[PDB]
Amino acid sequence: ALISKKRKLVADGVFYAELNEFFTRELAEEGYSGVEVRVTPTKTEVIIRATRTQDVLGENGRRINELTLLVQKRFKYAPGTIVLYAERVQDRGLSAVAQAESMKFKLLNGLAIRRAAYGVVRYVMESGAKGCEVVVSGKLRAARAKAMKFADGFLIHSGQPVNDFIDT
Amino acid sequence: QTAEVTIEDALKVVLRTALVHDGLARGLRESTKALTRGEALLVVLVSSVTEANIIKLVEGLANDPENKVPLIKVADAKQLGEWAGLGKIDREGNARKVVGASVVVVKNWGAETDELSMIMEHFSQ
Amino acid sequence: QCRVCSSHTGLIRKYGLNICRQCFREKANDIGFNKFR
Amino acid sequence: MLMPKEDRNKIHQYLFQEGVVVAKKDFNQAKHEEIDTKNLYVIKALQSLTSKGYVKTQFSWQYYYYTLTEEGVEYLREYLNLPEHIVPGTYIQERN
Amino acid sequence: IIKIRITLTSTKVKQLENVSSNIVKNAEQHNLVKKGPVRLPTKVLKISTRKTPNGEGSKTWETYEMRIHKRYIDLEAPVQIVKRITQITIEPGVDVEVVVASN
Amino acid sequence: SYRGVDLEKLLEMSTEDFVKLAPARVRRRFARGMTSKPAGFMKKLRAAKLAAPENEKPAPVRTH
RNA sequence: GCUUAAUUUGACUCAACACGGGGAAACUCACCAGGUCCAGACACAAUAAGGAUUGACAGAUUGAGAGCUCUUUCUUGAUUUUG
Repeated sequence: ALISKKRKLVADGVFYAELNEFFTRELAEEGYSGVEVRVTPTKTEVIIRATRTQDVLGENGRRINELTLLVQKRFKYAPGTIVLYAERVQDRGLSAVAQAESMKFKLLNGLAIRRAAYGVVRYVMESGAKGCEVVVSGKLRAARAKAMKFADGFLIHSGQPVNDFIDT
Repeated sequence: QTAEVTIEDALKVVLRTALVHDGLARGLRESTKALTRGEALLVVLVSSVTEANIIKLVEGLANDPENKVPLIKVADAKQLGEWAGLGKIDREGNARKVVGASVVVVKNWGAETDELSMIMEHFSQ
Repeated sequence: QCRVCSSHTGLIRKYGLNICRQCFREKANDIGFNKFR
Repeated sequence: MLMPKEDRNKIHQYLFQEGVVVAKKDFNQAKHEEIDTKNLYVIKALQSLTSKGYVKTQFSWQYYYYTLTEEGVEYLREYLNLPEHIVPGTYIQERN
Repeated sequence: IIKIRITLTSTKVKQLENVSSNIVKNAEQHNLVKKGPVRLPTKVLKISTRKTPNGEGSKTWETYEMRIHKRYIDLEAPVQIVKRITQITIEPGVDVEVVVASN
Repeated sequence: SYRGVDLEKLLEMSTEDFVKLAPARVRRRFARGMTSKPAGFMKKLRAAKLAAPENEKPAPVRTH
């Protein structure tokens, strides 16, 4: 009550903009890139989407109601109604939002960066892409800020397609 | 009041369980006349002291103690030297055994929860 | 507050969000602001 | 940084069914529910506790996070000298 | 059996004409009294901020935007008719409210 | 002699009409706040005052 | 530029100079000549009760803001002050 009108449509975005950080900063494997908040009556259902729900389920609740005990206690939210419904997040190169997470990690565990680079490309440009875009500009064992690069395609941006093709 | 020789080795734990807790009083300037304000409550002493200055003032009421709080009366001078929290320090390998304290006033629960109820069958045998 | 990126000044006190504006350009997407004109 | 040890209930106790420490980068107000500091105590005390492991720290716009793991059975089960099946962290609640 | 009023103030205009259609759909399959979805003037938010992290360079700025649309319907029905249908028209990003103001 | 008054009105007139013969800011800065710890010079001004011959030194305390 | 008890500095052709969102006092604090208290993960150690400290002064002290001084009853209790 005593609720400001337009602020509730902007405060939730701030709430949106910070919950995603742990799905960056805590996990690496399953691909849970895109978060999705579905608010039903009196319950906030952010859908847990994990390809391997054993970090979260485990011994019947490894991190089902373990991750919630931070975040629901972080926002002074009520317990129980912090529903985190489990699902599977989508495919690795064969999705749209995962192409962030597809290449968030796929530079090597210690060999040459070209053989890192030329691996990532041949998968999805034939199997479900004509545009993706990663970032590399770094050195090779000297005192130079050299900039070698690659990408795979021209994109689709023709106007308002900057603002539905850019995403979380 | 009497004691035992077997179960008391499992009862060298009342003074021993005081190690870091910042409420401890191992002294002479507070651990001897600890029955005055009411906040000063009890004294856990032993009558085998080498200095009979202040204890013999309180020995007149120690064996007939107050009936509201424990006043543990033992005989051997070991727990004041070993089982006071500092004599035998519970360490593995590196263990600099300092000497035990003076008379030490203890009032803590924890490991002494049930052992305040097991001292009924101690002062009669 | 000083939030993050070498800023305690130029805060956006409007609309009750309180972000340092150096660290607004990279967060203005997922809030749901977008430029059009 | 002093560790004043006056009260274990306001040091480490009732997190056995919580397992989490939410906090804040703060500075001097000395009152916080659901956690063991007032506003400074467990913050500088987890600094020792992190350095024996068993709590993991994110920052995430200045809210300190902590959670327990396997190397926590060695203090809580014995400092509060309680048996098993009532303490634990991997089973923190009736369901988790 | 009381005159009610529903509001919905969302920000995905494609996902507000599906909801406002199925609101007037199941009411008219039960044929209640109603008045059409009145569409209010929308609200835009904007903030001008210059485009450099440091300060060294030429000067013109940005302009960011966010659009809020809001429309509302008045209605009257028996309560058993309405208390079920307001729970099957959920969709993410969308807000629903019920007002039974009968002063 | 502000209002043509006696300029030897030293102990006879209190602090209250001291404000009455004065301009507007201290005519507001009089009930501006009942200071206690910033009223700590006056508790220490009397700690060393008038216990001297003609022409003295007070007890100054580090303030803001 | 001068000046200074310091005038905290970044940036000098268009592409530096009403700009670093730099409209003002104590927030900012980056600076100047006073004041502070906080410096410990483990592994080292000793006074660890016959004493460090926890004394916070405990108020007149104490000259100069609660004070860092003991004149003492200590929550004393090896936390940690400590080395």
